[PDB]
Amino acid sequence: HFLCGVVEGFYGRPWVMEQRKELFRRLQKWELNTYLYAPKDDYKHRMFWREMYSVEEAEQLMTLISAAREYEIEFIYAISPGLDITFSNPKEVSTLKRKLDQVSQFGCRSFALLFDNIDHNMCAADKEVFSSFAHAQVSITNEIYQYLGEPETFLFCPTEYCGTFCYPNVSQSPYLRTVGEKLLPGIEVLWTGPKVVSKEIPVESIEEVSKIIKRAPVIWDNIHANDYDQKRLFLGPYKGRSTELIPRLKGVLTNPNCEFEANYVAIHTLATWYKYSPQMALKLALTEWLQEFGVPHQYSVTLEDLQLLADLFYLPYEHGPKGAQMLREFQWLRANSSVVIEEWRSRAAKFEEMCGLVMGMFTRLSNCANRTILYDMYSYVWDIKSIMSMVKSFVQWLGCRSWAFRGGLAGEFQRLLPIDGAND
Amino acid sequence: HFLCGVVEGFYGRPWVMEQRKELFRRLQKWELNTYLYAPKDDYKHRMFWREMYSVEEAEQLMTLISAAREYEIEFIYAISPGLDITFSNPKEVSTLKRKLDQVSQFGCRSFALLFDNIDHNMCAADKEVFSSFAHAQVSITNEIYQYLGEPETFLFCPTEYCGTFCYPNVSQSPYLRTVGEKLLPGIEVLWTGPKVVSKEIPVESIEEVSKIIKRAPVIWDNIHANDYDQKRLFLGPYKGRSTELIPRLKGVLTNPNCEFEANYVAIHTLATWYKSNMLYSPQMALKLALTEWLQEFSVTLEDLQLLADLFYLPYEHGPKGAQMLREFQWLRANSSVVIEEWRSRAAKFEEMCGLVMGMFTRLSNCANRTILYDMYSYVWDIKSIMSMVKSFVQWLGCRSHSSAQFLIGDQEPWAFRGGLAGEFQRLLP
Amino acid sequence: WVDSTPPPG
Amino acid sequence: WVDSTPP
Ligand SMILES: *[C@@H]1O[C@H](CO)[C@@H](O)[C@H](O)[C@H]1NC(C)=O
Ligand SMILES: *[C@@H]1O[C@H](CO)[C@@H](O)[C@H](O)[C@H]1NC(C)=O
Repeated sequence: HFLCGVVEGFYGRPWVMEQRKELFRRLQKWELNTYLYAPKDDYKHRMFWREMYSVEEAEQLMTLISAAREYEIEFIYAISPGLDITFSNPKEVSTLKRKLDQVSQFGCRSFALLFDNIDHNMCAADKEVFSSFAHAQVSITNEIYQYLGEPETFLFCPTEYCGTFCYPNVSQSPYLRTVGEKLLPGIEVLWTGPKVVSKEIPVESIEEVSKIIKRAPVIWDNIHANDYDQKRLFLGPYKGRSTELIPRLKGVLTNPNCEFEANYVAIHTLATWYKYSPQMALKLALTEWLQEFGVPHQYSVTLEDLQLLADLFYLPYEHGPKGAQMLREFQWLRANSSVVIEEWRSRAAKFEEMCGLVMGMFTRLSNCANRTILYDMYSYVWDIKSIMSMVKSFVQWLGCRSWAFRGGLAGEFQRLLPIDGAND
Repeated sequence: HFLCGVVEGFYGRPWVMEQRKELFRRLQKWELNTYLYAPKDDYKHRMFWREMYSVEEAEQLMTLISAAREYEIEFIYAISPGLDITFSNPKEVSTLKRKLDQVSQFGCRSFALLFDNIDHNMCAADKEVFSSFAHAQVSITNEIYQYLGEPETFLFCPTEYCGTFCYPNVSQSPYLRTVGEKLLPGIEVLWTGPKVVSKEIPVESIEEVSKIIKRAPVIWDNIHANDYDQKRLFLGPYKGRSTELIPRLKGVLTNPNCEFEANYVAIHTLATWYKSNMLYSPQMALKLALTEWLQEFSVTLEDLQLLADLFYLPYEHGPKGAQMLREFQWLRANSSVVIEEWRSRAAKFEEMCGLVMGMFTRLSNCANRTILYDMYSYVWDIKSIMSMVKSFVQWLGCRSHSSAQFLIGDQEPWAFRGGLAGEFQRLLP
Repeated sequence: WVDSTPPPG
Repeated sequence: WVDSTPP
């Protein structure tokens, strides 16, 4: 069965129980079917992977896993032991068995071992027992998989998990050769595409990686991930992945924005893709998203607002049409300001009205009854409304006859990189 | 009685009930005495201020008000009706009385009307009735104050709440003049100083405002507020307010960072300043705060000092932060010499960067997950940027043997920071 | 002149 | 490793 759904796979504050149960409802509603639990900074997933859940945590995980079953979402429990595990120490193995057994007792039936974002260099004792980093990973992964009863879903995330991490390249990687040869056939391999955040995942690159791992991979897709840049958020449509990938893949799990409610579009358009025009799927997602934004019921937000908001916070490699238009208009006004024709005045006035629509979108979103939606997006919307307000004032200034610490220390250092804005 | 404590008065995600209870515990423990409830985006405080608390909300608030009384903190309940109230309409005045009576039934005995950050004009109806905005505001405020039996603590936040918002200036404004003359003497007035975020609040600025409002103000201090800039966080000491203001003020209420756990230093140092003069050293108050905060968190004191210096004050970097910037500015201005001075200054700068990275990874591994999550995005952001600056200093040192560009070929998106927002920002001078 | 944000000085 | 970039 093709796995399609969400990995909670990012750095930062993980989602809480209520957000996760809401996720499972949305996944079921849109006919997705999988959740992979892998939050980088949920303590006992990674930094303290050895440590067993407390009684209170066990209760919560069990309730979470029961909610997944109740909504017909497959729950996959991941663990990330690669930072400090001695693979040849049988006590390390037993610890990993016992942690997973504990999660089995919570009702979990599917699992993953993740080895992303760790060093290629094994300790002395492991170098004794294993001929390569990949033999070490593969034999612990095979042993765990057999120990758990060959669960129908078991995932493996390679250290070489995209094209640019593959040494010396994908088709000739000794690491991936061993994975392809030794990893038992019932274990799926995760892959992010040509890069960590893939702009495109071409059919040919999937044909390439599949040949070496000797199976069709499950995509861990970071297209909507935003943990890597405080100022970014991605509300544009799933894009750059052809539907002709589907018969070439074992699944697609999207690792989306850290802010839970910001992920309506990312997950709705993946569902559309699964069930393709990105602009058509964007329009369907925003039309349905609108229904979440009503004002509260009192006893004493438009579609065009959402289109502008998505265009201002679109995709890691493209801005939405309205965002690109405003930026080109501002560039021009600025480049032609020494002039102050009726042209510059006409266009400055039209641009000021565009800035006004940004500020109106913020004001109406602040009237929204679903307060978690406003709070999840708040700092992005406040930021773009503050900048636009400053930009509109600056355009006024350039036309009148007649913030020094913005972004703090980080902002200062960044402005000192002579490369700053290279990609603008 | 001097009011000293915290106002939850920022824009964005409000604190939740257990954070608020913990805050009272902190305020008590450090001998502060006051909490003003005013979160801009708690929808029944402002956006829908006419609305009564529901049964479930009323239980939560009643519980919260009991917790304050249990920790000996005075709970001031604020409301912000100015976006859309018709000041002269009978039904508006009673809706406001009705809202405030409900809260009084929860146990609350102190109240505030806030008129900050609204349009300075009136609808046609209020224009028939009142001669000015100030008259409309003061009339509704006096009437509410009387209606509630003249509570021991009642606050008014003016529309002209700092120097910058006075028209045409502080000493001659007709708005503040009306406030000073007509606002009943038992009503206190909130003031943020010369600016919204005041670098300093000079005694003569406060005398000057005092003569016009005809009373000592309560300071609404925005020194540690961080709702107005996504990337900024303030962990430096309370500073720029002489202890000689204490005799000249009715109180100081600090509006601190949105992220609850980030306010250990903000509130602890305010408490030190207060207790010093019920003089004060900012650097010694900061030392005491960070020492005590360390016990909540492996993370070292020196980790906390560097973290505070990186995320210090609105108009000032701390020592270790200002020093890294100076070196980087030097390394970059003298990179053409690539001589023994540059190389050894480079290797030190790279080691300083390593201390940022070590501070990040030790925080990431600490046991107090609650503090980590509140700080996470600030700490990730500074570690990522310092890692790029470090690799840039390396690249400049490598120019004696390489003519390659700093970025070679296709990049992950985080090589170019800020998205569309950052592109607009870079087009501003 | 709302949202705690005056125009630039 | 502190993010998805080789040190
Ligand atoms: C690498 O980077 C993504 C985006 O920053 C992060 O969320 C993810 O946890 C990391 N691992 C993988 C397999 O992407
Ligand atoms: C404007 O300034 C602060 C800082 O942005 C904001 O938190 C507060 O709500 C506003 N009002 C006052 C009185 O500071």
